Amino acid sequence: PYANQPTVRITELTDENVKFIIENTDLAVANSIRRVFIAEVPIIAIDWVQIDANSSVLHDEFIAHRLGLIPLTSDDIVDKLQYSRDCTCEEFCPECSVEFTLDVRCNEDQTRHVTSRDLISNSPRVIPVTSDDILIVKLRKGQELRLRAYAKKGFGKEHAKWNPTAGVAFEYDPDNALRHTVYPKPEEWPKSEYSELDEDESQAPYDPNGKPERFYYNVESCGSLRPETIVLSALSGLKKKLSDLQTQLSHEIQ
Amino acid sequence: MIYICGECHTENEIKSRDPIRCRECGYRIMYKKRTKRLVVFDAR
Amino acid sequence: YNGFTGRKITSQIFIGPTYYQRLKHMVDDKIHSRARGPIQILNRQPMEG
Amino acid sequence: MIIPVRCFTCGKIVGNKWEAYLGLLQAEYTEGDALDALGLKRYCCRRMLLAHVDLIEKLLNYAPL
Amino acid sequence: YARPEWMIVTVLPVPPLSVRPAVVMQGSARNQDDLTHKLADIVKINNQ
RNA sequence: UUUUGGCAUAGUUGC
Ligand SMILES: [Zn+2]
Ligand SMILES: [Zn+2]
Ligand SMILES: [Zn+2]
Repeated sequence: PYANQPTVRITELTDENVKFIIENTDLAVANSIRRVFIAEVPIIAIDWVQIDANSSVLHDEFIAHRLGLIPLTSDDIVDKLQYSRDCTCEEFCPECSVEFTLDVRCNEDQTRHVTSRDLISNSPRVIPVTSDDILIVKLRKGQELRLRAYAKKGFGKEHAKWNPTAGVAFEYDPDNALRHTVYPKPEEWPKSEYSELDEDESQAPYDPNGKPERFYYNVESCGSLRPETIVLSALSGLKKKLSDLQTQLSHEIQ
Repeated sequence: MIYICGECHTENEIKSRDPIRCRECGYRIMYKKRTKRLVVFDAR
Repeated sequence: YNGFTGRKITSQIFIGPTYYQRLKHMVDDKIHSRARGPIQILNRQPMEG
Repeated sequence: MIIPVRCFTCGKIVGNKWEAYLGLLQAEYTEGDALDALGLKRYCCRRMLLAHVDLIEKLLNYAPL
Repeated sequence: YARPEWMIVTVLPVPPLSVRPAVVMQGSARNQDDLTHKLADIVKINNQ
């Protein structure tokens, strides 16, 4: 009537992704962790844009929407930030937001690429990830783009720009020993990269007592967070959600 | 009000009484200048 | 894999890229409702304003 | 119009790869080789660069105002 | 009602304005109805 | 201090 004793084995760790394996766990917990990776890890992304002057071929909403998807290095600064609506400031402050300013005037006879390099933050710890660089817009001669922006804490459930992951590969039972999926012709199906079957075999023998365990993860970071940090913040956030629900339930019972 | 000529980009002032025409090209298409009221977008 | 439970789906889904087109008929141009509005001048019945 | 910042499906950054992609095509890469050189494995990401049309270049021919 | 005597038009009814409304335009340009035009023709001919 | 509006021809399009 109690918790499992889950175990971790990291099979690969780079700056782009972490690949690991969780054993001795329910499928629901593993899927919830996989889901929290996408929807509930808070990062910093541009969410307030004031355009002082735009002469580009792209209208203002296009530029703002593109700026929102710029990923920002939010490794440690995100934890000490607060959500803006929770912050008591007069709408903005260094404790709930990070200011950006962009001012690019193409006064030359060559197409000026306005990239992420031109985004200038008021905080050195929160820069564009590429700072090759993400192209915001291209400008002709005599075209100015001048705006300020603010980037705030949020998570991917609200909007996909706060999604830190760039694809979360998730798997379990690579040889289909549980027959949670039924191949009409198992011969035709290529082996998973985690399969332990020899090539003369196409499918592990059926396991009547099996249960899903040994879930294989490959979490790729878009760049806002290191993948280690993505997984750790995900587990911390899910634990925080469960503890808050525990507090509310204790209040409701009392 | 300031209008921008549609052929030679010259910002020129025009009253609400005179016919519109570029004062250094003679062109007959003018565009209003962008508003100076603050415009704010969420980046969503 | 089922997005909610994370379980494998029993059947194997046909999936791949395909060219799709967003037709001009958005809902926001087709939604309307009438209640006590501008009737006709001759027929005293509701009219398309 | 212009290259999207993110792949629509997986959300991988693909906006900083258009210029490099074109550069690799000027290096006489096959388009598969160029996409591999840029580290785009999932065909969701490969679809982005492989099917993008950079119409903004055509739009910068017209005069500014 | 409906004596045959009354089938021949001796006096013609004039509909009210609610049947032939004069729609106002572009300020005070009163556009008349086709019925009003036919009645204008009929009253001119009957005056003659 | 609380407004109101062209119509009736043709075309195109949706189920
Ligand atoms: Zn604040
Ligand atoms: Zn002119
Ligand atoms: Zn992708």
